[PDB]
Amino acid sequence: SNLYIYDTVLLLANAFHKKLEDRKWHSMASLSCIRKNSKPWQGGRSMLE
Amino acid sequence: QAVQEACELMNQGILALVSSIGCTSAGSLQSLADAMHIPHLFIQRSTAGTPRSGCGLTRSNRNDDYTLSVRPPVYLHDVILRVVTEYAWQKFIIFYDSEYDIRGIQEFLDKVSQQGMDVALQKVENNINKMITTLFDTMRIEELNRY
Amino acid sequence: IHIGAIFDESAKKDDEVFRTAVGDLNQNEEILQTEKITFSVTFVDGNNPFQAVQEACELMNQGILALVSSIGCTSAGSLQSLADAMHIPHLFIQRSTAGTPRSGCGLTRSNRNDDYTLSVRPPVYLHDVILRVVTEYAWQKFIIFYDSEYDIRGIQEFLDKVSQQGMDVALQKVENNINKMITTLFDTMRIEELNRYRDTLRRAILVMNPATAKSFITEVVETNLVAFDCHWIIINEEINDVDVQELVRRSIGRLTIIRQTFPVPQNISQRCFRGNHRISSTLCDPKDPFAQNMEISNLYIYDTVLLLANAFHKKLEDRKWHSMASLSCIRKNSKPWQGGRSMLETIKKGGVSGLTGELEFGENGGNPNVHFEILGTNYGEELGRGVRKLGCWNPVTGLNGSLTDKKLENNMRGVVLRVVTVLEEPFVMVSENVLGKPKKYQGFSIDVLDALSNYLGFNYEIYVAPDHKYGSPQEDGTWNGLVGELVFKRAD
Repeated sequence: SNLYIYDTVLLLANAFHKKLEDRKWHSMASLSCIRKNSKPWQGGRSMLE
Repeated sequence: QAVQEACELMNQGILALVSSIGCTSAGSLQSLADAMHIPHLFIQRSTAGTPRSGCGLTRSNRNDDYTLSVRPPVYLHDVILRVVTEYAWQKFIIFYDSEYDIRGIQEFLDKVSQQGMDVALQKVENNINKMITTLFDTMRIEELNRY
Repeated sequence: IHIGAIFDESAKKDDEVFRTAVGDLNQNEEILQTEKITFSVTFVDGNNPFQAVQEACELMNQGILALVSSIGCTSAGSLQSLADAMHIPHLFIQRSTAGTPRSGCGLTRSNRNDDYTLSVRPPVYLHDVILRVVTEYAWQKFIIFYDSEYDIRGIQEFLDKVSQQGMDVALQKVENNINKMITTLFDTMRIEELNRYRDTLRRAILVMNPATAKSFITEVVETNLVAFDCHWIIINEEINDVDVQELVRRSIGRLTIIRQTFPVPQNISQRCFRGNHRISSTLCDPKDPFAQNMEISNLYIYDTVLLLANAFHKKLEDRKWHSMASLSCIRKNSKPWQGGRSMLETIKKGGVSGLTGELEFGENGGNPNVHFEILGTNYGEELGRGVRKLGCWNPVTGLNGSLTDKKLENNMRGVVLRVVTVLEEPFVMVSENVLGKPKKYQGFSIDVLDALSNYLGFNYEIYVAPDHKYGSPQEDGTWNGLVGELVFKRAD
């Protein structure tokens, strides 16, 4: 698990670098639960992809 | 609580969510990500180092899975099948610890079924001394030699 | 009074029966006379734990005395870990795909706190039924078939104890498309492997939902994998008499079926009433067309609403009654309500005779009153596809009855047989007489007759033939002596 953790952080760092290189960069989103703020977000599916 | 902490991390604001957690919470965090659409990088763990079986939980089939499974899917069933076939076995027993999630053996057993072997399965009780020494009072000599 | 209820969008029968139970209790003449039981309309995807928790939290915001759900294990465990924080009681009606056998959810829920979810259905005991059946049949080798929806962690302890018996097993998955599966296996198995498989199927156990059992048996028949040279077992909790009869219709060879049973009043007319309560006949009369099509979740739902109403009434009798609380979730101000813990205690230490019998909870909140019923085919010239009950199983004593009594024998015990005899030394001699009739006999034939009677238990009365001959008949075709007394069936 330590190895998969390390590679997860390395992958997230590479994905953020790729998003910068793609000029896709955006500020961090925020959301809340069991409240009328909970809504779908296409930027989340874009970040997933 | 795990879902509450994920919701609090989303309240702090995050690009993506990571976890290294048991399936019991991982499925709830997945069902959260199904609504919040935040990526959920999931690492599975197991108790006492028992072998790892994919969660296989009753998560929804209607919605896209925002989970990314960092650890790879199970291949152990075909590794066992390959070893058992190259050794050309015909009778065997599976012993597992008290924590192993046996459900991952299903496809192995399905492929041994096509070979027609004789199979057995048994939990190892951690009081192995009592478990085995009770056989002196609860097994015939025939049964103990079959064991 | 407000009861929280959550149902899967596809299990609407659960809601319709919940509303029927609520109606029966609102129309009860004595229970909670001052109150109306009410609910908020709710349906969810049972595989959405977070939505299920959000709807349960909206129910606790609008206010409820307890939460009822029929939902998937991941959602049930999420409502459970919600209740761990809210202390509102939860009752979980476990359901599974098409009725696949009910293994426990097996979630690792934290041991650090009391459990605020009650399991109305009993702990896992199926495995010891299978073990005790194999212990009756002494199967040195057999094969197990289980559907793609089952969770083998139940039968785990059956396989463990079979291993402690040192017996051999085989196992196979049954997929959601049995025709594609079996035809692929036929197309991929070698002829020797196919012989190994068709021989191995001669001793087998089926652990699957009834519709999948029917489909697998049908495909096995149409593919002609085996003949009537096989003997098979089925085990489940949910198997109605109609599915039992259809499995006897479709099965080939001898079949065994294992099913749940309830310690309900044996007299059918008494099953619809409980004290002064009257249950809707559609839900309690075993001859009602709908009652014969109830899913057992309907029974546990109705019993849950009856249990909750009786726990509320007990709380009123104890004068512990308190107003309905309102709460909120996933907020740093969130806190439990101790009145919810008191309600959980009053339900767990409460109980009713429901449609499923005497309902109560053990230390871990599991129903202790587990019971099962075991059936088998009884073929014969008189019946064809005959059926009988072989016994009952319980964890206190194991199997009650037997699987290996073969069949009902014409045991001659208590019959009296008139014996005609002829005297000849040492075969038969008379030894006492009273009032003109022979009273006692001796001789080797008397030893033979005692050697029979001392096991078959029949009594005999012996009389002497009229002219002692073993002779030829009269020219008219009549018979005499020792023969004629039998030809006309005068003696037995």
